[PDB]
Amino acid sequence: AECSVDIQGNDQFQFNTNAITVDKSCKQFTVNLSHPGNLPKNVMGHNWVLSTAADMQGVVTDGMASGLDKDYLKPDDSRVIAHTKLIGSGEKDSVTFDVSKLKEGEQYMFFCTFPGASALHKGTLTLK
Amino acid sequence: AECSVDIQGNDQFQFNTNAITVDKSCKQFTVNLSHPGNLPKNVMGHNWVLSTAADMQGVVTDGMASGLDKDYLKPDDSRVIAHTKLIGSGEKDSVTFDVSKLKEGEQYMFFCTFPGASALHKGTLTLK
Amino acid sequence: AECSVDIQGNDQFQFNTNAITVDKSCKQFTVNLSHPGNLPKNVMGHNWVLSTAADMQGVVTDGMASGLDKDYLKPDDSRVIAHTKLIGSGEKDSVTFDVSKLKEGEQYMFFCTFPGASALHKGTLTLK
Amino acid sequence: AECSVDIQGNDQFQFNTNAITVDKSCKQFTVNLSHPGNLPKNVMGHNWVLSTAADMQGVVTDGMASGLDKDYLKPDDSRVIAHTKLIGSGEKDSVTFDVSKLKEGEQYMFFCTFPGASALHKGTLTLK
Ligand SMILES: [Cu+2]
Ligand SMILES: [Cu+2]
Ligand SMILES: [Cu+2]
Ligand SMILES: [Cu+2]
Ligand SMILES: [Cu+2]
Ligand SMILES: [Cu+2]
Ligand SMILES: [Cu+2]
Ligand SMILES: [Cu+2]
Repeated sequence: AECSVDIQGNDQFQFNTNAITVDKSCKQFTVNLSHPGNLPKNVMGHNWVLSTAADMQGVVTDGMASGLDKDYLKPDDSRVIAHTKLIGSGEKDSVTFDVSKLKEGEQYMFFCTFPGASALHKGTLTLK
Repeated sequence: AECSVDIQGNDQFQFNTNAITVDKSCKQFTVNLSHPGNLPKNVMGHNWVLSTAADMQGVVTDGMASGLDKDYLKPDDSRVIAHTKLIGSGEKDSVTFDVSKLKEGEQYMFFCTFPGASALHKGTLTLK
Repeated sequence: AECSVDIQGNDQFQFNTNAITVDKSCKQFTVNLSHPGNLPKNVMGHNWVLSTAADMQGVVTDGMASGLDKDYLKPDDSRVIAHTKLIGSGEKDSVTFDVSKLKEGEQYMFFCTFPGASALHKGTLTLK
Repeated sequence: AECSVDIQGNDQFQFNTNAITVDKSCKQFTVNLSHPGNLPKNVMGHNWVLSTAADMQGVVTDGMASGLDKDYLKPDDSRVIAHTKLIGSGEKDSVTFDVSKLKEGEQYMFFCTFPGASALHKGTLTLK
């Protein structure tokens, strides 16, 4: 199977996908995030953050509060299964995590914690 | 004789059968439940749940209140003879139970405890 | 004095308050219920229902027994001073009632009659 | 508010959008569908069909079975809230429908019922 996915954040609080599938024969999974927009990190920051569907809103709430100096992530946040850093115009970043950190049947959400994203700057991640 | 049945729930709150017969020579019996629908488990979850006719309403009622994190079954409900887990679009689960649990000629109902089901989201099971 | 209040029900069995004040100089009082969550009313319904603290338990117990097709309220329940309809995600409802129906020294509770509430899906209303 | 949207179906079983919002003050709403592609209708037809999320699979399935002569829609399908006709390369079709057919608390999908298109040949439509 394939074990990585390419994801674009644009200038309008948007990923170019809202659903990721992780094949369970994969040992590791890799998310390749890039920012094809023109806006700096401070006005249009994007990160890819992975948590349980239950933990999502708590990670985002505390994240937005942490501010830009913390990459919009409450420090030591145990709920974050994996995450890229925050990136702005031009930049890119890749995160790799162990598929054994996941479970079949459990609901996971990927999302961005930069402030201003609607309740739509998110998507599902599924172990199949 | 056969001691298994394949059963499907889809996006219109429907099992694709209303009657199961279990041959008395069976020692175990297996139900293979699948969800060919498009809707995820939290808006159109399906399970397959077995009880006496008398106990059905109470199982369905208490399951309602238990919520999605309990798979819409009240914990430690002794009236549930056997059941699958709750599944959503594209998922599958199988349950196998001992036919010693079922008494000849008695009235057994199978049903789904996810909310929003019609009173007819049910069916009979019987030892033949 | 203000004579209205806005209240939100979310995807986790919760109002965004448990304390309503109705000033005695109000001729009418208005509750604006909105559902910012994402689940339909069949798995995450919210209503705002008002009775005496005395009547609460009986309105709730009978309402869940009345099922989704009755908005989880017993028909012709005289214990209900005022109520919204049951709403799900993306829905809103408003209810306005005469403040006269309220008398000083009486305790009033507002509550939701949907199954699932962790006995904290309630709150006080008092004539100040 | 504007009360129309322009949508293109290409030579790749692909719409050029996945989300449509209909302003609630719109009395009618128009979808202007065009096929800027090269492939003819019987190998790459496109339509725009609207239903509840729940009804979608049945509309797609029953329409598949109905064939090209019927525009890949089962005749007299009451689950179809509105639709264009099937169009091929160089064609265009517009459909105008009553917004009162929509309700604020419902999840609507739009999609194409021509065969071969993936589970991605779809989109959400929401009242706003
Ligand atoms: Cu592989
Ligand atoms: Cu972002
Ligand atoms: Cu046998
Ligand atoms: Cu079901
Ligand atoms: Cu006043
Ligand atoms: Cu509620
Ligand atoms: Cu207008
Ligand atoms: Cu198409």
